[PDB]
Amino acid sequence: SIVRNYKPLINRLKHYNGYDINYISKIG
Amino acid sequence: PPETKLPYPTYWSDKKADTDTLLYEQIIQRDKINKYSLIRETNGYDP
Amino acid sequence: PPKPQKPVPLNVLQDQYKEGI
Repeated sequence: SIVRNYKPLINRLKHYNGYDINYISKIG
Repeated sequence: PPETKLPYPTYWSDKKADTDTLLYEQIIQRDKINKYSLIRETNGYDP
Repeated sequence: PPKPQKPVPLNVLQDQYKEGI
């Protein structure tokens, strides 16, 4: 027998406030 | 023990609600929510 | 026939088993 483990979700922040402001700032 | 796909999320806690099972429910529900909202957060709907 | 059971935190499961699983 083997156990099936579900490991919860750990994430790093992708955007700053829903947006990535580096690219937005370039284009702006 | 073959896979069974886990019917409706609160399936477990409806039988002898415990602390660990309730924490598990909360965790999986918020994980689904987070994933879907992130996918819609950056991209958006099909239209 | 090993019927499935409700989930428990991993540490308590691997400790109760006491065998490398």
